[PDB]
Amino acid sequence: DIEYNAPSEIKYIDVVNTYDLEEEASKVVPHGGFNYIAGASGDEWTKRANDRAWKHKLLYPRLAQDVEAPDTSTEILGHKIKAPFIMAPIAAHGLAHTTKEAGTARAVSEFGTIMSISAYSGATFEEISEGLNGGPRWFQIYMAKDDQQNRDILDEAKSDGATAIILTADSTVSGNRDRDVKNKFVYPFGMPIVQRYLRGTAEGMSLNNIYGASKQKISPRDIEEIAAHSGLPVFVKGIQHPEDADMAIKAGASGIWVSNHGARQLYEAPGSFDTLPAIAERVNKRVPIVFDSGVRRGEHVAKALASGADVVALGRPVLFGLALGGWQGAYSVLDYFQKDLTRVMQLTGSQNVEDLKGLDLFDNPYGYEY
Amino acid sequence: EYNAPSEIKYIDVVNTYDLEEEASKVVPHGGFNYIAGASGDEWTKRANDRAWKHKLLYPRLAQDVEAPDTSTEILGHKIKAPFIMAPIAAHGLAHTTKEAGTARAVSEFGTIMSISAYSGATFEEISEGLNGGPRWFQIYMAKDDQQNRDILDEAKSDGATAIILTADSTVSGNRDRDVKNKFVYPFGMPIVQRYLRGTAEGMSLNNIYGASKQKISPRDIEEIAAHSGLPVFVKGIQHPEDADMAIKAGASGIWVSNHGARQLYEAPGSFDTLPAIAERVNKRVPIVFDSGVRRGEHVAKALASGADVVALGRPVLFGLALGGWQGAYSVLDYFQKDLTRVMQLTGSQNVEDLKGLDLFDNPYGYEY
Amino acid sequence: YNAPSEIKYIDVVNTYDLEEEASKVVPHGGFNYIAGASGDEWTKRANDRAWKHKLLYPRLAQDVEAPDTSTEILGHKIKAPFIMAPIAAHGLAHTTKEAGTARAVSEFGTIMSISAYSGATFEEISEGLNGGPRWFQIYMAKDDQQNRDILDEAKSDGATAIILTADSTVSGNRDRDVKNKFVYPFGMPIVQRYLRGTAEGMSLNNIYGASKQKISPRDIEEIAAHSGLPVFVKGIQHPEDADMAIKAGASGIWVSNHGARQLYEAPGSFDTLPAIAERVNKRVPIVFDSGVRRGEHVAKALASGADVVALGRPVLFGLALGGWQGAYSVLDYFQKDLTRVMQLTGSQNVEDLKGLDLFDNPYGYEY
Amino acid sequence: YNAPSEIKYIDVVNTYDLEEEASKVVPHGGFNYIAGASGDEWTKRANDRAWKHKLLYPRLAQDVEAPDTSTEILGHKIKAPFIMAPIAAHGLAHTTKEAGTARAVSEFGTIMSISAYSGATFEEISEGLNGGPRWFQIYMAKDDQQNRDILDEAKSDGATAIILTADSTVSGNRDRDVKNKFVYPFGMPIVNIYGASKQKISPRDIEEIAAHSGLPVFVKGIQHPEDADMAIKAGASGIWVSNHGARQLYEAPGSFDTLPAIAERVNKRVPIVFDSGVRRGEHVAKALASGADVVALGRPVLFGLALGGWQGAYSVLDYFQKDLTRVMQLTGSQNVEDLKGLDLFDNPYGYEY
Ligand SMILES: Cc1cc2nc3c(=O)[nH]c(=O)nc-3n(C[C@H](O)[C@H](O)[C@H](O)COP(=O)(O)O)c2cc1C
Ligand SMILES: Cc1cc2nc3c(=O)[nH]c(=O)nc-3n(C[C@H](O)[C@H](O)[C@H](O)COP(=O)(O)O)c2cc1C
Ligand SMILES: Cc1cc2nc3c(=O)[nH]c(=O)nc-3n(C[C@H](O)[C@H](O)[C@H](O)COP(=O)(O)O)c2cc1C
Ligand SMILES: Cc1cc2nc3c(=O)[nH]c(=O)nc-3n(C[C@H](O)[C@H](O)[C@H](O)COP(=O)(O)O)c2cc1C
Ligand SMILES: [Zn+2]
Repeated sequence: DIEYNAPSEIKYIDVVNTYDLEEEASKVVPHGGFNYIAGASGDEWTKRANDRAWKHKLLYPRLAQDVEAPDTSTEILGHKIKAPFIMAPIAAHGLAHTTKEAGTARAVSEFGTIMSISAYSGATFEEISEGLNGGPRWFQIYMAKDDQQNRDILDEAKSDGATAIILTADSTVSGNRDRDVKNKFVYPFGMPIVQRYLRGTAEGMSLNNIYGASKQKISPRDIEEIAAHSGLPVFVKGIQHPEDADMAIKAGASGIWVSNHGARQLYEAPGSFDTLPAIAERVNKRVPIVFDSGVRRGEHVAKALASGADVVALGRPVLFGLALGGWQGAYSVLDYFQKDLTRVMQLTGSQNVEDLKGLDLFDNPYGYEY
Repeated sequence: EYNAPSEIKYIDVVNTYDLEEEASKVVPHGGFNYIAGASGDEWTKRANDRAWKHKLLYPRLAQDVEAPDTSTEILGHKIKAPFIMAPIAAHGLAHTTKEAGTARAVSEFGTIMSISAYSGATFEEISEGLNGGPRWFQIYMAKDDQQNRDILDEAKSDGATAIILTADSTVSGNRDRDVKNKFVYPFGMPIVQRYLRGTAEGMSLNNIYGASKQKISPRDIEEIAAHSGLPVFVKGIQHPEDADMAIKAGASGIWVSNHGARQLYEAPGSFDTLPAIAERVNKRVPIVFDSGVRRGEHVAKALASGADVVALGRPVLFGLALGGWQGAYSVLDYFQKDLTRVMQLTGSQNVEDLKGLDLFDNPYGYEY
Repeated sequence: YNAPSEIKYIDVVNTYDLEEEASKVVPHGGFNYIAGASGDEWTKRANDRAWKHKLLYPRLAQDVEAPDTSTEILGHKIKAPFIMAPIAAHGLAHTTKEAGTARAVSEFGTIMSISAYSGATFEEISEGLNGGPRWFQIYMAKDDQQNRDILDEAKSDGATAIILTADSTVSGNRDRDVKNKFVYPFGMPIVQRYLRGTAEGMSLNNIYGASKQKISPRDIEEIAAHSGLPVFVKGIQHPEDADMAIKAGASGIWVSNHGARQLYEAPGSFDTLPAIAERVNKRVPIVFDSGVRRGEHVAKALASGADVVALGRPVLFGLALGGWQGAYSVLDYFQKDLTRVMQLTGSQNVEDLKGLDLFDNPYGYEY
Repeated sequence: YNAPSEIKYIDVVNTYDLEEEASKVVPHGGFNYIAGASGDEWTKRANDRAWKHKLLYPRLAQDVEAPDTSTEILGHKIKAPFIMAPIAAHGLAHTTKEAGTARAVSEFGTIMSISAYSGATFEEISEGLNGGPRWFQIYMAKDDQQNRDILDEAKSDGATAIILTADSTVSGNRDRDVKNKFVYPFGMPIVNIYGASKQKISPRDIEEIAAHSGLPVFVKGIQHPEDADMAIKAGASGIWVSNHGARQLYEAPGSFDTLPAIAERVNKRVPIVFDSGVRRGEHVAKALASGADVVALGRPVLFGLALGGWQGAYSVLDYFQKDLTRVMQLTGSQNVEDLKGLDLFDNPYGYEY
């Protein structure tokens, strides 16, 4: 019986930059829930590495490129989207706002991109569907120890309009998240979307014990099985080593999702962006690549595409915007990324999004302190 | 309502970095942060500064050097040191004597004044500060072809001997200080009023840049050259292929610059880009370098890395804020003296000596 | 000297926080004796930042569940790839002294390393051990007969390997201790003997000064010959000293810079490990120490050529905080911390850890 | 000018602490003239962080006991491989000025470098030196007669070598001195101050002093290997690697980073002195392993002199010898020659690691 008082205000916000939104959202979100969202593993040195990796590869300004009115629109697996970013799957939007995942979904569908719905969302998929208003959605799952539980949840996703499946596999056990331990934080909501399918070790499960209850012993046959049952495109999420990309494709994955889980999993690992080129090279344009874990600016969207990604996923900045203004606050953030990217396209000489994929990047061996 | 400083006096310059905080005391908040500020969290502005520690000067002994000669020459103009004034908008934000005051200091010193299209002063006000001194005109292009012809023709009539095409501001950088301060201009821009719906007064740079031409292409470099019949510099080059592009479209000079980190964010420090560009230029045309020059050591490093002159921006505008034409003059004199000390200590008798200096590579970076 | 005496299990969210916590319970002189290092402690900071030079890869669909941290060094089967480092005078941290540490170590299921400069007798220690494995760390006497006596008493006590620490012929420049004028507040039974009196009221400079300075390879061969025990050479940072130690009949290489308490303006210990491993060529086992604070550091060490790592400061901050139970909590933490890292990197057993790809970070700490 | 006057032994745990200690006792302008450097002092910091680029290895079972720090330079037998750097106006630090430093150096047992610009006469310095060995540092004057006048004067005082400091034909940009409007509170008996000296120093000037003084000549301020090669060919008998304690050219390398390239070029043709940022025994070791034969000490000796006069400067020289002895034991060096053969660990990460 835990009291949780999330903000409920709905409103547009001014976004000068997304970094300032973290301090701003701290003032309106309960301490434990805010720090669950903002924190990462150990020292949080790898979360800083996710941010600072963007300074390793620098953009060139380009002059007399015959560019005017850049077009940020793109296409992924047949989905026409307004900008080359989507919403990453996160199950804890209820910590940021009372409208939970329905608030984000509405912002994302109004904006005109893809909403990734974690199966373990605190919002009911009737609250969420109203938010989406017909909009494209993907479903994120953990592998469960029970095969029937897996079939049922996959069926549930398809029945809920899902057009791809995201299997997050970098999470077989939890990362060592010092804020959450120190704050003795307990996630207060349930999982309405999948509660009726929970079997065995997943019985009575929440986000509090989800890592241990789910499947540790994931292998490539799991990727194949999931793909076979659903028949929807499968993204394998959490990839940081290029060998795992080879494996995922050989296993029948329809996309590669480069991520370190916002640095909330393995500690003393590289910043996610540093891992991307090796992965893109191994993929060799075989399947679409989504990249996340550290995206905060339009320069970062540009850098990632230039480095081999097709689209990027946004996380924390959108949740901070949702805390600050509900669906409209989240929308303000997506609007921000869109306008930010179109300036960067103009100044780097990119007419459209495919042009971004071919930018020259300046190598900065000096790193952050320069 | 905009209360710019108006005192004219020489200033003591120990270094140029100190002038920033000094100007912040006398310049109104809005205008001051417009001058001082850069894009994003200003990391590339800091990279502009720190890029200077990446290549270090060697002191050289028994070099047979005395009373170094800082004088040089670029496109026919004999100048007293290898720097010119950078084209900078709206000097009225720093001092009431505006562009006419900077023009006076630059001309008394004996280098070239660059005139920004976004000047708050008319060609005639600037020209009476210059008193016959050399000037280049920096154009922010209108969309309309005849307006460009008219702006170029006024510039040339007034006595401009080069044109500078600034092509790195087709849209504005993300300059957070200005967004947060809600910065608008307190006065108009005579040279470009013709394509602004309004004067410029009460307008944002976003919308003034938005009024200028976005779809610049190599044709614009060819056409400006052919119309004006003057050397054309292409300004804002950070990528070597743009330098080759420019020269091939008919440019007579390359101006390496990142707009003092006021444009594209998360891009390199301007000085780190210089050798690759100078390599591609391969001595076909002269190179101006700018963005982060603060010391004589910086002038020397810039020349040793392939530049022919550097342009000075923020320090001279801080000088103007603090002392009008005499203040700006104080800054120019500082640079000349600072370079003079560096030339003696590095074993360089003239500017040409500076272009051949060895540099120590520093792979450690700023923290060493 | 009022060392704490409370015995309780500890929560370890991370080992770094233990240092500040132990600060409030351990007397000033002794705390800083434990915490401090040479010079301005730059090399101690190097020990810690070296871990960011090589970074771990998360791995997926690895077919891994319940990872197994157990391994075997020499004869001994141990529950995780780490051991207790030899550390003097545990009485500075807790009244239960070395007996407290010995209990936590044997209950956990690893090897206790006994310092020659302990404040507890072989008898006090054997009692906390309850038949648990032990290695004896010698700081040599100048007198040969005394070295034989010491070695005999240790082997008689149950030691199954000898560790010759050779990186302390002379004390390091430990500014904290100089400024605090630190002297031991109790005696050292084992080396008494060659101290011309007691170790009580003596400084470490002079206790080290009493020990042998002219250690040569002959000492390694003589220790081994007399012992009939596996001999470790501790304090190696240069690959040439590993050739040397093996040539002289060493059965193990212990890679260490003494927790940065000795040669100042030297590298972080982790950065020296690969060249040493390269040179040793698995001829003898490698113990690595100096800066281990996380399970990630255990996995990186092993992945870089170590066979086990030795834990020091954190166990002693644990002991200060909770006696044998606090110390146990630290050991339990490292084991649980490594099991997590093993799951996330896709390692089923300790041998997999040794085969991990690492990611090169040329940028260093600030990235 | 109120300089400190107390004489006393100091205990030094490190030389770094002396700067803040001396600052409480030395007049503000004089103190900042000593402690300060060119520009925002980034190259002073580089002089200090340079030592972190090459790291010492501990070595074990090296059969070493009681290391010997004594060595020999140009026939001079000294108690440790360091000497006193020539420094102006010791009277800024202490009322006993250059005599006090002289006595500390003499009694410890090494070579005193006498600056042309000292506030003490040769006779005052000779009194402190008490027979102890001395070298004379010259800023060349424009007038040839004036140069050989001071050279003969140095010789007759018993100078056994000449230091040609050539890295200072004009002053560095010392912001502390300009901002403090610092002026010397006394004169220079022996000889705006930099401008009166020779600016147009050429190789000839080296070959002239070499050939005419009858003394061995060090050329001081070298940071580029080509100036070492020039100086040897011009008749120099020693190369002195220095950036003048970062008081001259700004935005130049840390002195220690320049050493290996110069030593490789000199190629043991003549002795090498090294200075600019030596603060620990670890530093003396590293400089010797990087190709120096001796190092010269500057600011830490002056802070010692400020804190306890001749005896305070002695405590600093005593510290360095004790520091090096510890380093020698731990690196496996029985003697100074061994130090020169030490391997160094390359640290590409620099200071922040
Ligand atoms: C509070 C929080 C909760 C998360 N929960 C999940 C989740 O339930 N499922 C999933 O696949 N990823 C989860 N992620 C990882 C995100 O999908 C994504 O990789 C991450 O937010 C990107 O990092 P960034 O937000 O700092 O840019 C979570 C991330 C955060 C910050
Ligand atoms: C206040 C200010 C206004 C500027 N206005 C213009 C302009 O109107 N036209 C132009 O070509 N560059 C403009 N610039 C860029 C400068 O020409 C030059 O590239 C830059 O000042 C050099 O960087 P620095 O001053 O930091 O050394 C401006 C720079 C500043 C600081
Ligand atoms: C308080 C303390 C005492 C030490 N005493 C000894 C000792 O008696 N014998 C020895 O071989 N090493 C001694 N060491 C060094 C350790 O064996 C080991 O190399 C070091 O603690 C590992 O560094 P870390 O604790 O920072 O990880 C001592 C270390 C500490 C912290
Ligand atoms: C206060 C002061 C005055 C100096 N005066 C001279 C001088 O007169 N002649 C000279 O050759 N070098 C002079 N030097 C430089 C020293 O010879 C030497 O290169 C420097 O002190 C070494 O750097 P460090 O003391 O920081 O280690 C001076 C240095 C200092 C600190
Ligand atoms: Zn002659």
